[PDB]
Amino acid sequence: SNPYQRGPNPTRSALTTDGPFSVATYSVSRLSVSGFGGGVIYYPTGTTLTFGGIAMSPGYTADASSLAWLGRRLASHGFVVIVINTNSRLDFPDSRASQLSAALNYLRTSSPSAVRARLDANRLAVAGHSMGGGATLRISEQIPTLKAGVPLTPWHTDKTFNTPVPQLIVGAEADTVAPVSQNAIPMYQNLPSTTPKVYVELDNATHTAPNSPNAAISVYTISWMKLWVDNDTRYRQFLCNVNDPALSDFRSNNRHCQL
Repeated sequence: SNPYQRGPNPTRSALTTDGPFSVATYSVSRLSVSGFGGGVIYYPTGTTLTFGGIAMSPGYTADASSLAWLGRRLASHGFVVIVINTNSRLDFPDSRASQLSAALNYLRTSSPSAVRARLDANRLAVAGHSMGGGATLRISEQIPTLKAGVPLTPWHTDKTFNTPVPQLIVGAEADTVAPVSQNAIPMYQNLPSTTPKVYVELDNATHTAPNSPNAAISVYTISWMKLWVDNDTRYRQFLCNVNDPALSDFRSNNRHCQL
């Protein structure tokens, strides 16, 4: 009934580890692409199905490896994830959003044949960490056709983003690089009230929480991406009536919890 439904029925523990799909990677060379500095694509193997695309941006001075695990994680649960390298490690959120748009264009038009065989170009989303999360919000403004957006401990001088693209903002309670009361929380509060939006706050986490395998980040990112890129209602259960002990705060306009 749902053509985009992938994988078995999800349980929460199954979302804290790699999914049913085997993952292959492709190394997008820095000089083989214009508009961004290459990166790594993670895509399912041993399957003839098609999956939505995700473009991921690391943060200031960081590179794609800082999100490698995550680029793998979503991939094993049924996605084509391209975690980008930027032209400069000192690029700022708007440049990173431009490079994310470039990476999505590459994924749709110039990716290898094996990647292109697994990609549904009509279902795309974006994720990022810090200045990459701010870029996530900015591109959600620029490309309103995106299915979802997941900014992880986002950072941006601008706190207001007018986007209809559903956003799941992860903030780290103890973050001193991008404090939540200055970034994640104001960004959630300034998102349009019609846009479906979730704010999860990882209890006692610091700014580098998304740079290694994290149970809560994995669960909520997979849930958001499944709910919006795959229209997969089976994951609504993890995003509604939440009592997660790893979280120090959960906010939502609860527009995703309805039928």
